[PDB]
Amino acid sequence: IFKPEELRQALMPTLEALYRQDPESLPFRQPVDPQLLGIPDYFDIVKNPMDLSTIKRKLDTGQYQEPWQYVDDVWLMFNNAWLYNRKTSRVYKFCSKLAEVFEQEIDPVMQSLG
Ligand SMILES: CC(=O)N1CCc2c(c(N3CCCc4cc(-c5cnn(C)c5)c(C(F)F)cc43)nn2[C@H]2CCOC2)C1
Repeated sequence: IFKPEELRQALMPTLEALYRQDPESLPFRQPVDPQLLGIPDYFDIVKNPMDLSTIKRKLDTGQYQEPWQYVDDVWLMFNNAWLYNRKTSRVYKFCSKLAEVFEQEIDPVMQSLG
């Protein structure tokens, strides 16, 4: 059993580490808006959207009961971006950098949470 504030204290720094990447977190800060961006095929390809603002809200509102549920949403965000965007694109390469940072930050936190 993990208490909400235990999860918030342990995991929020790992989310802040992603937000600190600039420009690399910029495409991920808010839900993808396909009409605004001019990419109307987005939801044909990405069935379960996820982004940093949604993860932050979930962490602030106790929606994660175990740390793996948070890890899963971060990875869903990355997998969506590697699925949708081309390998040469900014968003894909920025996703790869966020995945590197997240891997580095989450490991000691998972060890601490036991
Ligand atoms: C995560 C995902 O799959 N998305 C889908 C594709 C996408 C996203 C963004 N978004 C989201 C809005 C904020 C944003 C900001 C930047 C940005 C601003 N300043 N800097 C230095 C970078 C970039 C840029 F990296 F492309 C992209 C995006 N655009 N697109 C393409 C549409 C036109 O072009 C690329 C989201």
